[PDB]
Amino acid sequence: YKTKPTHGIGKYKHLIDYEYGVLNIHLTAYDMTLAESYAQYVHNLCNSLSIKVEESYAMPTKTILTTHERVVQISGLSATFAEIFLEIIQSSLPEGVRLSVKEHT
Amino acid sequence: SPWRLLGALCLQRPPVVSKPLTPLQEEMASLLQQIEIERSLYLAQDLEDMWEQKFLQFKLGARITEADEKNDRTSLNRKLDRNLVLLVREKFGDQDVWILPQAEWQPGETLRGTAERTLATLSENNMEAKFLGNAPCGHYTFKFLGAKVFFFKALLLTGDFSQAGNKGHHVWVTKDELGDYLKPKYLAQVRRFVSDL
Amino acid sequence: DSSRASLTRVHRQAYARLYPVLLVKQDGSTIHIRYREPRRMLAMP
Amino acid sequence: ELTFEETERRALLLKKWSLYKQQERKMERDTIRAMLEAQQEALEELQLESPKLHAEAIKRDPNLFPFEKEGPHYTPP
Amino acid sequence: KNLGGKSSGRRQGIKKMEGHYVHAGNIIATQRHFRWHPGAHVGVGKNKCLYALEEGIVRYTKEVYVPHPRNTEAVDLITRLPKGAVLYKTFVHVVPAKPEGTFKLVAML
RNA sequence: AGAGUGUAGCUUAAAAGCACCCAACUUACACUUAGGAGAUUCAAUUGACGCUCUGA
Ligand SMILES: [Mg+2]
Repeated sequence: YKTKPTHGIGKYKHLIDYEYGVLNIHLTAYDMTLAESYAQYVHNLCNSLSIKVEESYAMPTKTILTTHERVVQISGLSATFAEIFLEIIQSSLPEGVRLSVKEHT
Repeated sequence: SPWRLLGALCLQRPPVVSKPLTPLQEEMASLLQQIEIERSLYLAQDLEDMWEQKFLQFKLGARITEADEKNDRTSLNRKLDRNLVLLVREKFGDQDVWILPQAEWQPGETLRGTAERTLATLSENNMEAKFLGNAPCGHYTFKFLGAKVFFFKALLLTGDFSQAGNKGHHVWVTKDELGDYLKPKYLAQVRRFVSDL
Repeated sequence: DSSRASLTRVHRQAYARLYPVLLVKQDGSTIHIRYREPRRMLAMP
Repeated sequence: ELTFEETERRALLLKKWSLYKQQERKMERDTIRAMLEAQQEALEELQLESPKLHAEAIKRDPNLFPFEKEGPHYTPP
Repeated sequence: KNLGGKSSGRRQGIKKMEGHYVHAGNIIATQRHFRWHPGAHVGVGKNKCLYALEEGIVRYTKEVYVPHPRNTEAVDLITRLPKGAVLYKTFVHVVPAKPEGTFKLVAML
């Protein structure tokens, strides 16, 4: 009740420095298997390090054999944190994979 | 107080060759293969023979060009399966220690400029390096008059390391030779921020 | 650590046999690729 | 069809891979924490010894937007 | 241009406040939405009205809200709630007064 | 040389709970189901084996 000390006990809706922008990591790989595995690993690293990941979609395949494409969206980095993130990405690239740090549009 | 301004860079050459698979990983390779055939969904002999002979005629480049040298520490291709770090001997007026390539910086030059200068100051080459951020990777202070050394980080994209037989003592260390070459605690802890992997 | 996720597989259900064919694009860099009908060696002219 | 012995071997394979990649992730996280804390203590020392350089230490290089770097291979050029 | 809006008040709300003796079947509170949630010995009608399932004293309390796992909207709200957060709702209980019955000597066989 | 000292990553937990990982469902994450390893440094509250800091 409004006048009682327990007023607002049940309210819940309120419960629901240089930084990068939107970062797109593009993974075009000869192998659907390797692309998917790299996407899983990078997503696991992101959610372990508390990185806001928005989308993990894929581009349509292009024929000219085929190369499978994946995308990882990232937002929110720190000075040291970005450095560690991309150096780990560089050091943990399994085999013949194409990274990217491009942005939206 | 009088302070000796000094920076330095722990250059990183990434492994051009991926690490070989362990026997454990090969057993998992066999398991994944057999499950793949189990879970798959549906003159060939002449084609198979032609393709296997096409494979046999061409010899694959050796993944390890290291077993043959055993002494080419100065060579950029000392190791391939693991990352490499530059390490050049230096001789001071009062000290003689195998020290990571250092350089002197001034308040008029920022740390990124100091690192860019050091990229070629001691190598006198056309190496191409890339920086990730102004954030350093290691700090070590040793006094005799204060002093400090900031080990920054950068990665080699490509390198035209001309005149490899330089008068210096540039050695590439992956993980193990770090302790052998750098005894004092202020220099043997570089592995903490060097990617051991 | 360039092998932690190299030992991974397709997680779908409809597909054919895939094999580790070595591929070279233009300069002599052989790479395993999951390719049908084992060639064991590929080169783009 | 399959057999009891190979099923047991597969189970032990899963066990040993669990242990192996557990150690892998543990060492990866150890390196993460070690070099992260090294970087933060380096930034703290930079702030202490240079009040005008930490301001530009946090700035980010604008050349990383078209980042490019290829992965490992087997037969180098 | 503005038509309607002539509906009268529903006369809804609490019919039995705390400390009121309530007999079985009595309506405790009528509500349009779930203002007061049913507590012990309090049943809900089709129209969300709370009625006493036992004869006793009405008590209003604040209790943690744990919706049924099949209540998809509430489960989604919980899934979006930050860790450490606990929802609370006002519950109406009927503390039974009389016992279920007594054992009486009926025949001295 | 001196100080803080001390349960697997965290615990004013006393051999536990959170953590954590792969397998399947997911493009992917998440959820869920199946599994996985884990510690009270050593001797009698005390001393000495390992880590951090203060110096050379
Ligand atoms: Mg009205």
